[PDB]
Amino acid sequence: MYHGALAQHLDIAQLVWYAQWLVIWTVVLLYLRREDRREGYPLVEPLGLVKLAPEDGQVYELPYPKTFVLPHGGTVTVPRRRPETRELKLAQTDGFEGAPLQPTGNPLVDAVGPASYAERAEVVDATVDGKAKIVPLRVATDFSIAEGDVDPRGLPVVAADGVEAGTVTDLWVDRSEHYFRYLELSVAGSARTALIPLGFCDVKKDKIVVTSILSEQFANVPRLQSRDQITLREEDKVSAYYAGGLLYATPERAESLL
Amino acid sequence: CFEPPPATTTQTGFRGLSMGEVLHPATVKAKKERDAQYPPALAAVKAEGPPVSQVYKNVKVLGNLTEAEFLRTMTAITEWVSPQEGCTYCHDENNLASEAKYPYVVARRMLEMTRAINTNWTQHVAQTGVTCYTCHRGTPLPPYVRYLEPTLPLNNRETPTHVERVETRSGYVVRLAKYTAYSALNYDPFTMFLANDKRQVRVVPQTALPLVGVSRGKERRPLSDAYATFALMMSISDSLGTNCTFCHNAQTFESWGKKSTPQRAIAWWGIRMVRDLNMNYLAPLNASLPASRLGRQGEAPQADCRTCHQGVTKPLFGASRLKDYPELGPIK
Amino acid sequence: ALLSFERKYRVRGGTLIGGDLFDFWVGPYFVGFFGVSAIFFIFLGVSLIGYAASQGPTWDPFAISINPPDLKYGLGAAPLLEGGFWQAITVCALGAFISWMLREVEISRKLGIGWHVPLAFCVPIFMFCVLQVFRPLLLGSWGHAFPYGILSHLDWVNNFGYQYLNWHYNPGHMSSVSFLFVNAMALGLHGGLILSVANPGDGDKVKTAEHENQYFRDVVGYSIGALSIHRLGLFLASNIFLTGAFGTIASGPFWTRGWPEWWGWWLDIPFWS
Amino acid sequence: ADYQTIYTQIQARGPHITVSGEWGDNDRVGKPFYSYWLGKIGDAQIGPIYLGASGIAAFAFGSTAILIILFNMAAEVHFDPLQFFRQFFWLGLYPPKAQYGMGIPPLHDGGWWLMAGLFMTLSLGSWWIRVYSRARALGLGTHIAWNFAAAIFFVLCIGCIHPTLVGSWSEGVPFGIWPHIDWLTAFSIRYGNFYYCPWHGFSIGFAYGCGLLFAAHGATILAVARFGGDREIEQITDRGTAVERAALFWRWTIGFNATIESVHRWGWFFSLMVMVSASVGILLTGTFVDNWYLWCVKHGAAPDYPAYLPATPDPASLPGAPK
Ligand code: BCB
Ligand code: BCB
Ligand code: BCB
Ligand SMILES: C/C=C1/c2cc3[nH]c4c(c3C)C(=O)[C@H](C(=O)OC)c4c3nc(cc4[nH]c(cc(n2)[C@@H]1C)c(C(C)=O)c4C)[C@@H](C)[C@@H]3CCC(=O)OC/C=C(\C)CCC[C@H](C)CCC[C@@H](C)CCCC(C)C
Ligand SMILES: C/C=C1/c2cc3[nH]c4c(c3C)C(=O)[C@H](C(=O)OC)c4c3nc(cc4[nH]c(cc(n2)[C@@H]1C)c(C(C)=O)c4C)[C@@H](C)[C@@H]3CCC(=O)OC/C=C(\C)CCC[C@H](C)CCC[C@H](C)CCCC(C)C
Ligand SMILES: CC(C)=CCC/C(C)=C/CC/C(C)=C/CC/C(C)=C/CC/C(C)=C/CC/C(C)=C/CC/C(C)=C/CC1=C(C)C(=O)c2ccccc2C1=O
Ligand code: HEM
Ligand code: HEM
Ligand code: HEM
Ligand code: HEM
Ligand SMILES: CC(C)=CCC/C(C)=C/C=C/C(C)=C/C=C/C(C)=C/C=C\C=C(C)\C=C\C=C(/C)CC/C=C(\C)CCCC(C)C
Ligand SMILES: CCNc1nc(Cl)nc(N[C@](C)(C#N)CC)n1
Ligand SMILES: CCCCCCCCCCCC[N+](C)(C)[O-]
Ligand SMILES: CCCCCCCCCCCC[N+](C)(C)[O-]
Ligand SMILES: [Fe+2]
Repeated sequence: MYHGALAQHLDIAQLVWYAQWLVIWTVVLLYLRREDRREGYPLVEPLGLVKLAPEDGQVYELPYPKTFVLPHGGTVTVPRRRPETRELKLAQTDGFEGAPLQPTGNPLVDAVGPASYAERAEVVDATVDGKAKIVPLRVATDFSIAEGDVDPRGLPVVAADGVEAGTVTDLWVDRSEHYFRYLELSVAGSARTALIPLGFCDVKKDKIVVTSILSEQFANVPRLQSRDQITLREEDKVSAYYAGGLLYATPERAESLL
Repeated sequence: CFEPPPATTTQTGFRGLSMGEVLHPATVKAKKERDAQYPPALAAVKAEGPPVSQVYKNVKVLGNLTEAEFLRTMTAITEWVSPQEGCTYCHDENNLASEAKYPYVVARRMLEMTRAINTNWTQHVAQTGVTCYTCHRGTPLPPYVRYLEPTLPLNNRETPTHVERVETRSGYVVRLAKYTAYSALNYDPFTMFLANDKRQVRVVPQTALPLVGVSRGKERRPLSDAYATFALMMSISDSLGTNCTFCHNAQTFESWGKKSTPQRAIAWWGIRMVRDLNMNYLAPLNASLPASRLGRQGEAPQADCRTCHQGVTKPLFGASRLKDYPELGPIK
Repeated sequence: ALLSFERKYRVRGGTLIGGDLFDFWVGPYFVGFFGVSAIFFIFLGVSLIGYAASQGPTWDPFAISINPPDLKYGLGAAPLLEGGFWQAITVCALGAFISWMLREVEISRKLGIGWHVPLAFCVPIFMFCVLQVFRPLLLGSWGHAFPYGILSHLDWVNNFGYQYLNWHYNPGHMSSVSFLFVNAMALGLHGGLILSVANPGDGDKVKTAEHENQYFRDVVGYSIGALSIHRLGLFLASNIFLTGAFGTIASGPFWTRGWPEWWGWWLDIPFWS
Repeated sequence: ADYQTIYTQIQARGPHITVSGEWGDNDRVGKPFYSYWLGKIGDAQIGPIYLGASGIAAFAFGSTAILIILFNMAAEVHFDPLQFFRQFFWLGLYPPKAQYGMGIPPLHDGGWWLMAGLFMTLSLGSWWIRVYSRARALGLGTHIAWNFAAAIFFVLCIGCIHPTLVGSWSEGVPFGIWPHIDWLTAFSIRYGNFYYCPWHGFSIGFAYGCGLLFAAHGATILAVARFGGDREIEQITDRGTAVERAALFWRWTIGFNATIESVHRWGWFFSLMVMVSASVGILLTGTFVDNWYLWCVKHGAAPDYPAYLPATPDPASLPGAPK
């Protein structure tokens, strides 16, 4: 006789092969694939002239809502109906459902395509002890540039067009993670600062090079509402602005690379 | 630590299974040259007159040979085994029938063993056969032999370091590794497998499910048996200068038929041949050998696959003197 | 059709090649020129797979196998049924993989994000080439490449390993395995931690960046920080093949003995021999 | 090009942060010190480290295991120092070579191996507790402890439970660099080729998949570092253009997408399953399957190829074959 044999032809391992697969597709389809839908759902579409259905599939694919209780108060519940009310300066290029949109204005300031931001909270991100998390070193006094690295305060910022566009006046530090995230510059010939996320900066010894945008375009970089604070949504606006330069700073940038 | 291209590769299995030999051309050539030292056959003599059984005094094995043939054999034997030493290695200078010296009597048994291999182990040695040279390679002590413990260097013509010396306990794990293609396998496949017929090489079950009755507790072979078998195969592989797929399709080691090459059946015979020689010819010689020949437990040096093959899948690349010296077998 | 937030990102531009011609979506899928060529090759390669498989006996999925030619055909074109199908399918596979990669670049451009993913993706395409293309060229025959079959490709891996007696002692392999094992643990750690912070239990508050750093400082004495564990993971993962590639390439063209013997360079240092 | 994703162009230094445990804040020992080079591709602060009981316990047992192993290894090169250093990889501490069933093996034949195996087990236990507690102490969920548990269980499977299930200590994994490796082949050979074990395949599928997933996740976050994609907790509670872009990249490429939280679930799961699949495969092996290739052959799975060299009959089955 054999250990594991169950019937004429049928044994333990063989049955477990079936359970293994079932456990896998269950977790993937019924759990993980529904957790994947806590943002962005339900899918938006054209609308019907007459429709009345709590459309079944849109119910079935969603998990039950979860609520995060936020560290510094409040809650957030996902999924949730999170429609984009903001107007978009875009026009359909051709008619069909799959056609790309074109900006009808200045995509950089219109914030469309790679220049878009998320409708994040207009709140200042906090450290664990309640303070503003991302602040200029003018404020973040107990913070410093590590010995060995370029201090950029003083250096010229040089835009894609080869032209000096301003002068670095400060670094903003993340006091939760001890990590610089933006440079602040006095914009040339303007009475404004601009933050520029450190990822858009090639830090040289003698200058800071920014290839995302021409010097012209620094003028319209998003402005913060205060000066020593930045909100989650502002961070998004500032970051998106330069990102949009990568496709939009000049006319040929959207076109075929080669 | 590397060997430059090209590599020589063969195919020993259905395309896409990555089965076959992988050879470094320079090593092959170097072994070819070593084996090329096989002395060519002595010129053929015409058989004039009486069998030496009548003629000579103390001839047991080659008694039916005419005198000219007989002295031809004695000459070949001398150049195969004791060329540096000459006829006197085994003979009393002044009495040739004298069995005074041990090489004589040992050599008498080796004539028997040799005709045994060529007559009875046809399924292994086939029509290539062996001669004294196959093992001895021109010295009385064959260069590759085994004692009942691992020893180093493998080639006993090389001088041991301290650590290699069998008395140096600290060098044991290495004496064992160099016998099993540098593995760490803690088993000696020679004493386990080839010295005698006590152990079973096959360890893999032949049913999909565990048979009730051999599959629990002390009923079971310990897993250490599968290591040993692996050690033996590491050894056989290194001995023939080849790899597993020379013999197995690794999909199912345990299977034969299409899953095994013809050389595996031949190797199966060789395991049996080696056991016969060790148990019935070589091991008993500890009776007839000087102490200096014997190992730490009074064992005669004995044979594994390397003793003949010395790193080639066919010994001496298949060179044969069989038709040249029929004295040595096959003996009808 | 569109995620709630999608429409605003769906702008023209970003193509490597083609421009406006294929710049559009079919469903969720971006097409683009490379979408078009990805699809062409897939269709080819899959069609050949079917035709080849039909000429075989088995239609059992586990048992179907499309194999390279005998070694004798060398680096030359083999008869269709005797390696030729395999040669064709290999070209289509490469065509599909590289198309998929260049398509990813175009999607990255349109979205204004870095090109790290199509890059990370070059590593497995690279390792495919080591096995199927480079190593066979070095050894001088397509017949050393692996067969296309769910199980038969394992019989190749098996035998390839045992050609060198014990493939475990291959120092390239040892490095490769270590990266496979670290990366699997790291992904557990990184995934576990982000979930533990965002999902504390009961009704407790979502925690913070400072908490993540504290946890690993406490447990192992070092926290690599939030951006850097993503860099680490991309590194550890990629090095599974980047180091492995060397062990694969060495076997045959640069080392013909068993792998345990390679360690002789250490064991046999005469100083301690 | 974003150089930040390669390394930190300008490092910030600031006052050491401590997040308070619900206990044990006073067992954190050591002075934080900073490394400029570390700082270039990671956080610069090394240390402090929490001690604690479970940790100290873990160290105690771990070190005892290691002592037993190393002493038996030293015995093996007969306490020669230089041969020890030379032969270290080859040196091992083995389970019973003899079949004692489940009998406590003699010290020389596996007794010491069991000892070490026992202390290592307690070592892992203690460490698990540390990993679980620090989470709870810091107000965190215990996902990590639960991923680790799976890993520890696998070790128990190959070290303990499988030997127990078939009833022989001879089957456990030796301690030693090459020796623990030689076991892999001994074990695969005895049980009919682990390639043909379905759970070995699931396991590999998930291990490969962890490489796929961590390469793609890591690359995805670097690719949106410009938008603060690294700040993953607040991208969860307040979705930003970072993870909108990440998600859309994946949607446009493969047709579906995760969220920034759910992708870490996919990852945790793939990691867990490597260890879960592996254990199931070990529990079935020897207990209910003896030869995985034949089991596959029994069930129609296995490929079969033409002969290339001629089919070779088992000589042992021939008429007249010796034994
Ligand atoms: C008996 C033989 C053995 C063996 C033989 C072996 C060989 C011969 C090789 C490895 C290699 C490797 N082995 Mg070893 N191995 C490994 C682990 C590993 C891997 C880390 C490594 C790389 C795998 C690879 O090349 O992927 C390749 C994967 C590729 C190329 C994926 C390509 C994907 C493509 C880009 C996209 C695919 C698209 C699909 C068609 C799309 C489908 C569409 C659907 C999904 C929508 C472990 C963990 C162990 C253990 C625990 O024992 C082990 C044991 C052994 N290996 C045995 C001892 N191993 C390789 C290596 O690196 O050696 C150093 C190698 O060459
Ligand atoms: C050097 C060693 C190699 C190796 C060693 C290896 C082993 C030892 C094992 C596998 C296993 C597997 N391998 Mg193989 N492998 C595979 C694909 C596969 C799957 C059949 C399976 C699960 C893989 C997995 O989940 O990855 C992670 C990726 C995930 C989770 C995403 C989903 C991928 C999807 C499952 C891919 C399925 C591919 C389709 C069968 C391909 C069909 C193409 C067309 C017709 C659509 C591909 C597509 C390639 C290519 C293109 O290079 C490849 C190369 C190699 N494998 C190397 C030759 N692989 C396991 C198996 O179970 O074999 C049957 C297994 O045990
Ligand atoms: C010829 C031999 C083969 C073999 C034999 C083999 C066996 C016998 C086993 C595997 C198993 C596995 N194999 Mg296979 N294998 C694998 C890959 C894998 C893994 C996915 C999986 C083992 C899980 C693991 O990560 O262990 C590594 C992870 C570990 C060990 C977790 C440890 C956790 C622990 C808490 C850490 C503790 C560390 C502390 C520091 C301890 C310190 C203590 C001190 C005091 C001493 C690949 C990718 C390949 C290829 C490419 O060929 C392959 C080929 C083969 N394997 C050959 C067929 N494989 C396992 C399996 O899945 O079987 C079903 C299994 O048991
Ligand atoms: C070190 C880093 C690693 C790494 C990294 C990354 N991996 C990526 C990315 C990154 C970063 C992506 O961006 C890209 C992706 O989109 O992610 C979702 C991708 C992807 N990784 C897949 C499979 C996968 N990754 C493996 C391994 C690693 N990934 C390692 C671990 C393995 C292993 C281990 O076996 C597999 C099988 C696909 C799902 C997907 C390509 C789809 C495709 O290319 O579409 C184009 C092609 C098709 C849909 C079909 C083509 C069919 C051909 C023409 C006909 C068959 C050809 C033939 C060869 C079949 C042989 C079968 C036989 C062997 C049985
Ligand atoms: C699929 C997912 C997997 C996965 C998952 C996870 N893995 C985890 C976790 C998760 C989630 C944890 O949370 C836990 C952890 O903490 O992470 C930071 C852990 C861990 N995974 C380790 C090793 C590892 N994971 C492997 C594999 C996988 N992991 C698989 C792949 C492998 C493989 C690949 O072989 C390895 C080797 C350790 C680093 C760690 C345990 C430490 C321990 O258990 O400590 C036990 C304690 C000791 C050994 C003490 C002895 C040490 C000293 C220095 C010796 C001194 C000797 C001296 C004589 C004394 C003198 C004293 C003096 C004062 C006089
Ligand atoms: C219909 C047609 C012919 C159209 C023309 C257009 C066209 C070219 C279509 C292509 C159709 C084809 C060929 C489709 C095949 C799609 C493929 C290759 C699918 C493979 C899917 C697989 C198997 C993935 C394996 C990895 C896996 C387990 C993923 C699940 C989790 C996901 C989705 C991770 C990706 C993902 C990662 C990695 C993040 O880090 C991240 C971070 C923050 C937000 C989101 C994400 C995110 O989505
Ligand atoms: C060297 C060329 C050499 C000579 C010469 C030689 C001669 C020889 C004769 C003539 C006999 C017969 C003596 C008698 O009447 O019994 C004979 C027999 C044997 N020999 Fe010899 N021999 C020479 C060399 C060697 C060598 C190198 C050895 C030992 C390896 C050796 C051995 C023997 C043996 C054994 C016999 C007995 C043979 C038998 O059929 O029983 N000889 N030799
Ligand atoms: C061929 C007919 C043949 C002869 C002759 C021969 C002789 C021989 C002698 C003289 C000895 C003793 C050597 C010594 O000084 O001790 C001896 C020993 C061994 N031989 Fe031999 N041998 C002949 C054939 C063969 C063959 C075919 C093999 C290998 C299968 C072989 C092997 C050995 C071995 C082993 C020994 C024992 C160790 C030793 O005493 O040197 N011989 N042989
Ligand atoms: C290469 C290092 C190698 C491996 C591995 C290997 C394995 C192996 C196993 C697991 C067995 C056991 C089979 C069973 O349980 O039924 C086995 C058996 C034999 N082998 Fe082997 N083998 C390796 C290499 C070689 C080589 C190079 C050859 C042929 C020259 C060979 C031959 C054999 C033979 C014969 C057997 C059966 C033993 C007997 O029946 O007594 N192997 N091998
Ligand atoms: C030891 C157990 C051993 C093994 C293993 C072995 C294998 C082996 C093979 C695979 C062949 C055939 C190779 C091929 O066909 O290409 C082969 C052939 C011969 N062997 Fe052998 N052999 C082992 C041991 C021994 C010993 C100890 C001797 C010498 C006394 C010996 C001899 C030979 C001879 C001669 C041949 C050649 C046959 C031919 O066709 O040329 N073997 N061996
Ligand atoms: C007592 C009875 C009756 C029953 C007990 C049952 C029981 C719980 C048994 C458990 C058995 C187990 C768990 C066995 C497991 C074995 C396994 C999985 C071993 C695996 C691998 C082992 C390896 C790789 C070990 C190799 C050797 C070492 C790491 C050498 C140690 C070296 C050091 C750590 C260096 C120290 C110095 C350094 C800190 C600078
Ligand atoms: C911000 C999260 N920090 C963090 N995260 C992770 Cl997953 N690991 C670490 N540190 C290591 C990798 C561990 N364990 C220590 C080498 N730090
Ligand atoms: C099985 C492993 C050994 C168990 C004993 C290890 C020490 C226990 C320490 C428990 C500490 C409790 N605490 C603080 C985490 O809740
Ligand atoms: C072999 C290991 C297990 C493989 C599991 C792979 C899961 C990926 C499946 C994604 C399915 C996508 N979708 C839209 C159909 O749900
Ligand atoms: Fe992450």
